[PDB]
Amino acid sequence: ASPFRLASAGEISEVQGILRTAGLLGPEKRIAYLGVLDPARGAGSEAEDRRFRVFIHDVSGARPQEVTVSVTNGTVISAVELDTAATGELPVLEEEFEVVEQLLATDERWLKALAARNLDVSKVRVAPLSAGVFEYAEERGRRILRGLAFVQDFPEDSAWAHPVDGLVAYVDVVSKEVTRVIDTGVFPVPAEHGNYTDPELTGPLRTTQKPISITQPEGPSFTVTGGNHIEWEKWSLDVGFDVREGVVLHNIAFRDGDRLRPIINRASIAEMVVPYGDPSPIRSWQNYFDTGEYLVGQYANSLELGCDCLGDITYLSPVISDAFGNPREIRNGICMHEEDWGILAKHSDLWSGINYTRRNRRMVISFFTTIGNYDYGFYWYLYLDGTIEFEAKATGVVFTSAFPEGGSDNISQLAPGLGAPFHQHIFSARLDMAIDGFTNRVEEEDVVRQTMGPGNERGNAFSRKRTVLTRESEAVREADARTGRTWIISNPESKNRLNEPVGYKLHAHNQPTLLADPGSSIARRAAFATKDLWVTRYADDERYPTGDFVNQHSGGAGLPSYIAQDRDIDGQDIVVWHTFGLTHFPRVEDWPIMPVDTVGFKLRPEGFFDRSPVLDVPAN
Amino acid sequence: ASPFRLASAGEISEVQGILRTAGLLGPEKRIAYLGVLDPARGAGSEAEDRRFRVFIHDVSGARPQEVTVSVTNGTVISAVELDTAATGELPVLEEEFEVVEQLLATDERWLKALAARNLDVSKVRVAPLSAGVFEYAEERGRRILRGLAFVQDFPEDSAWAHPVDGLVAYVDVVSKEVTRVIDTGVFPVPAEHGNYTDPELTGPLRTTQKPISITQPEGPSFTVTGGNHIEWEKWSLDVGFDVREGVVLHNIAFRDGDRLRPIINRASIAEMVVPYGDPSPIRSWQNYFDTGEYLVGQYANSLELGCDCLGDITYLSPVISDAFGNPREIRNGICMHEEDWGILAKHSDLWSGINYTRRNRRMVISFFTTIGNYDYGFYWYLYLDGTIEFEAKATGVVFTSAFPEGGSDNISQLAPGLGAPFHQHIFSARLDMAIDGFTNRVEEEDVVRQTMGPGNERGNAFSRKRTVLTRESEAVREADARTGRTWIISNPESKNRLNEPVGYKLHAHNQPTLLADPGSSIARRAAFATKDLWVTRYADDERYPTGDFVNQHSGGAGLPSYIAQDRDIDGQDIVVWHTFGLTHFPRVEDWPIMPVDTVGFKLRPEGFFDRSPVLDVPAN
Ligand SMILES: [Cu+2]
Ligand SMILES: [Cu+2]
Ligand code: NA
Ligand code: NA
Ligand SMILES: [Xe]
Ligand SMILES: [Xe]
Ligand SMILES: [Xe]
Ligand SMILES: [Xe]
Ligand SMILES: [Xe]
Ligand SMILES: [Xe]
Ligand SMILES: [Xe]
Ligand SMILES: [Xe]
Ligand SMILES: [Xe]
Ligand SMILES: [Xe]
Ligand SMILES: [Xe]
Ligand SMILES: [Xe]
Ligand SMILES: [Xe]
Ligand SMILES: [Xe]
Repeated sequence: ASPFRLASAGEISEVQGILRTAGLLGPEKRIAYLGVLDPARGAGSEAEDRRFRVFIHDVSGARPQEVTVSVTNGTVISAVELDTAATGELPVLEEEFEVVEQLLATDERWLKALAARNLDVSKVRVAPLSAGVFEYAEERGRRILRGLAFVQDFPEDSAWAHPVDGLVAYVDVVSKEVTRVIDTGVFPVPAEHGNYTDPELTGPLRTTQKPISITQPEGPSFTVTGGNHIEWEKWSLDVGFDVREGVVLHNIAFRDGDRLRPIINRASIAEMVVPYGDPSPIRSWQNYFDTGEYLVGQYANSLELGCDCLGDITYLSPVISDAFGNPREIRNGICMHEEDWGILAKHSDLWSGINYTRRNRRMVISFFTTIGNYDYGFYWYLYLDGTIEFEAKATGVVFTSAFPEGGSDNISQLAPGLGAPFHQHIFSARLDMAIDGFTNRVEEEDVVRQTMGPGNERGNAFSRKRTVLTRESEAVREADARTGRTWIISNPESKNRLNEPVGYKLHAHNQPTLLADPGSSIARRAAFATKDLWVTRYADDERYPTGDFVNQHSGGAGLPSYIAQDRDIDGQDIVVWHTFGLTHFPRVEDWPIMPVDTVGFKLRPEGFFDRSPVLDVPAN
Repeated sequence: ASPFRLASAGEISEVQGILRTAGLLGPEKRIAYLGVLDPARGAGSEAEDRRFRVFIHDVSGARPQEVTVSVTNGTVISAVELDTAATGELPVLEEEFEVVEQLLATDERWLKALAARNLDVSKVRVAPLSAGVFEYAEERGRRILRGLAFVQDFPEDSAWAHPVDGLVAYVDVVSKEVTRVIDTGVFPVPAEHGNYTDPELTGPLRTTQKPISITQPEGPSFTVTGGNHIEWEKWSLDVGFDVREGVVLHNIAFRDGDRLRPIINRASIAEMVVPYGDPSPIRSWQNYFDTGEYLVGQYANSLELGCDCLGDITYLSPVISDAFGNPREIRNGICMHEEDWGILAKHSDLWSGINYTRRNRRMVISFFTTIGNYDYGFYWYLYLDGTIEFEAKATGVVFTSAFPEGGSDNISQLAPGLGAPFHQHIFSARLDMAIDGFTNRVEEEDVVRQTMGPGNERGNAFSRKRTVLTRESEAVREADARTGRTWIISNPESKNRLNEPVGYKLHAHNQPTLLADPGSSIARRAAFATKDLWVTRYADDERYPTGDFVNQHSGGAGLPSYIAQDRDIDGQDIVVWHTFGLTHFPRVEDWPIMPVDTVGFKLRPEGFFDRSPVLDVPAN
């Protein structure tokens, strides 16, 4: 009954049937994206209309379509032909991944390059990589992937150990033609294997780890109703899943006494980009928008119990469309569990004689995805004390190259002859705020140092200042760790018992933002990544910081275009877009498989409550 | 047999006996500090000499002494009379805490102040607070505490809810005289109670939290031998305890194949300061050096199982001296346990067909202390992957004041009429480094942006730079979060298999440092707190960033004096001192008892190992 419920297999089959009936899904058509649309603002009192958005590709070369379907009513709402040279190519199809290697295997230029390096074509894997937009005019309006080669010595070998540097190829995956093969010269293909399950490399496995058993004999403290509505320790929300964004949180609210108080209307990772910092022409075009180009949700892992998620786990198994419109379940794709989180509050008071200790917990909602060599975990946390946090966990196998004789300013050495190009992993969290409702504003808060003098004779005073961001033109902000800069989202019409507007404070990690030159292609396509915080006025069609079609799409869409409207954001329905990322100079310890590294952000209540919200937590 | 073993009750009793026999511990003498000294550099092949350092106070007004005793040989090594006006007062004695209230209760000025506010003297608690060094010339050479008043309505009432603003008193705790009583005017004493165990305030306790059971059916994976030597998942160290610093880690090393490789020789929190930012004369002198003035180890809590430390816990019960030299055990004062830490490494490879997941764990060594209203947890973590981390957890009850009519730039409102002055909690971690041995150096590493142009035509390149800190004069460094600044400690004579010096990288949180005006008393006494990183050449007498005697001691000692020596630190025995802290603008959610907030730092291996050190971790 909830309009925020997960898409069911039946709904996807029905979208398929509606499209077929309407003449929009014949044998040459493929679904490159399909997702449920969120309900419009208002229309809660109105009857429900489940609508799905679909991007339809055509393998015969005809123009793709953007389509909206009402599965409730069995109708096509809208259908429009896309001009991809203008608005962008559709996301990469899973079926196109294999096409790069297959086509290159019978290309005379590719074969000549491999023969020069004494490499057997049957052993050469080709990573199918997004192309971006550079100086190649013939690529405009065409679906291109670029291929980098890695040798696989045998079926179970890790090809990443054996990059073939000095070689790159470009392929049109629709017309099935190799457009270009660039060979800048032979590099030695690194010879050491990177097989992290081979006993020769691991040595004898440790026998020293005794078991840790985490159980809940009475079950978990959270409830799941309507498939995806969670209630836990005063929190409530709906766990959505989208093939592009992955896990999406809807209607995050907190029950304070009798009142259900909204905090965040929608929380998602709306984009992530991995720009590479190696100026070699073999990789200088390399920027993976895993969300926008590849769709991270579609590659979500099935998570095994006791391995990926430990404890008393409740799973969701979201359904997505395959390329033909048939439903496909991602079995155990979302993990949900609560875990202990150390001490919540503690005081031993001399005067009263009262000793007091309470323990903390957090609700965890997560998924893990695999994009080629990369594996990312996306974790949302809700804490007893009102804190909301996101954490990304990056692991997998690092993307490799040759390590140049005489070293490199842009590549790390991992093993003899084996390099790892420098890169970043940068995320954009889109937080459609609803602090006590939709009438919100954002202030930038800095610490203020004070000069010793009149009114401050001992030179000890310090303070802070808040600046309201009143319009979108002044709401593109950078970090300032030195001055403890944070951003507070408040509701100017909702006051706490001390007559102060209720609010939440966003605490960033203040990691470096996009490092590329501001005149680069990537600085334009990932403009969002150049600044730490953006605030926009809510609009239903402003979904991603990079726009709807990122693949082979220049600047022109996304956040810079949204804020040009210069809309009022002082006590309005607003959206915060926070950029945060890891800058990775790979270390030898990252090879042959990388230990997890993390980045994230959190929001803490700031006069939202009238006192601590965890006074009613019981002892022990 | 280990020279790093915890002090035993017998050793402390023996120090007492040696001092007594030597004529240094008569009836008027009190021990203000006692701790074991670490073994000297070298002397490992030599027979052991357990030496203790003692600060002896005299209640009759005679000059205190600094004494070194050999408990092994039953001798006094050295004994010197201290001139406290020059070198500093001894740490506050626990017995002096109560003296402030007791003396004030019969003082006519104090009684007049309380009568003006209609407060019953029997209900007025006085916080005994360190005095610092300000403009009062008669305090020089005298042991002074300052008192701030809080009303306790009944025995179990939280006095912190009822601050008596506009009033402060100064007391000589040796001569037992009230030197000054300052009354700047009456403020309303806030009336609401802050009793967080009163059902009227908590409401009905939650019944929604189902149990979480964490057990280890085969016991823990770590071993404890010789009382305090820990071995866990290739790590080894000795867990010390000092009454000043609290838990100290010695000989942190990692067993890589057959070789035990040192990483850190000694790790401690060598100081912590809590400066207040309220310019009111009632509190503008307020700066608590909890480590240096109060001795945090001495107030370590006894930690209850299932409440303070959850899981399979192994406790240490460190012994300290009381004021007369008798041993006193802090029962269950140190917690040791291992815990699961999510995914360690994960990759699902298309080409090889191999799916791989490993789980992480960390060893946790912790204690919790209480200083008046404040409670701090100190946590050290060792991870499977070689990462070392420290985390401080701050909780307790916030220090309160009146909230001024018409607001304040330096105080937050918590409840009607109730204020919380702005302040910081700033820590100094002293890391006596031993990366593969004692020959170490530090480099500052910054990200380097590159300009689009020749050699970087697409404007994607980025790099980094390292600057060796060669001498102490150039080793006082600040954070730069924007450029991803870190510091690498390496051994220039120990190379990994890729011919690069082995190293560890320190990752700071880049929180603001000391905010006080540089000309203030606190900026001089806590000079260490004004900069993020210091590197010194190791010396046995350079123990604390504030020197040996912090109480009522001006600038002149500590880190600024150490680095003036301008010693070679490029491939030498060096010590890193990292400043890190929380800047606290109290929120309503902090009242009436504050949810934990955290700050810390970590160090990660940086080409220390020849490949990932966790390839031998078993599945599941
Ligand atoms: Cu990376
Ligand atoms: Cu604080
Ligand atoms: Na909003
Ligand atoms: Na050292
Ligand atoms: Xe079109
Ligand atoms: Xe929840
Ligand atoms: Xe879907
Ligand atoms: Xe579909
Ligand atoms: Xe791949
Ligand atoms: Xe969550
Ligand atoms: Xe990450
Ligand atoms: Xe003296
Ligand atoms: Xe350990
Ligand atoms: Xe001790
Ligand atoms: Xe003693
Ligand atoms: Xe106290
Ligand atoms: Xe530890
Ligand atoms: Xe803290």
